[PDB]
Amino acid sequence: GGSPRIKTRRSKPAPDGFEKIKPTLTDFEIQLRDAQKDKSSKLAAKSNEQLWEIMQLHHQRSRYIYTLYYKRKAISKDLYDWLIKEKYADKLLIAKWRKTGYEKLCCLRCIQKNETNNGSTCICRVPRAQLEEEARKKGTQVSFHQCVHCGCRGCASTD
Ligand SMILES: [Zn+2]
Ligand SMILES: [Zn+2]
Ligand SMILES: [Zn+2]
Repeated sequence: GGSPRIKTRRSKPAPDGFEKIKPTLTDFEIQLRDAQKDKSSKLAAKSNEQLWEIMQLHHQRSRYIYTLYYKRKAISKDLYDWLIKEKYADKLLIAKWRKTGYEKLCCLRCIQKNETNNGSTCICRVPRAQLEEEARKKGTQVSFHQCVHCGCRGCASTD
């Protein structure tokens, strides 16, 4: 080779407990590397689907840490918190699922709306009955299925 190849950012060290889940997290880099490599090499057909597999991998990460910290109980809040702060799982996403009314949720920035200045939500969060009303209100038609943000087929819990 000739030059080294390592560039990561860390703040606090992880407790020995991290060794129990050290190789499983490394496997995600090989899967993310396939979609991450397509963005720089070979990028003509099938592109949005490649990124959906990357943001979708985040769900398996929270389920892996959630399955061992909330069910297996084989880890301590310090390691579980060190992972949430060093890019491992997502507390805001696991919190939205624990809340009430979040049965059809796919991501964190793909199902949120505001009522103060502007609205930043995704169409997949809105069911078809709500989307159909918009067409009748503007004298037009409508027909959504999946959103471009991730690989979701329209998720709506209200309807
Ligand atoms: Zn989504
Ligand atoms: Zn969406
Ligand atoms: Zn969705």
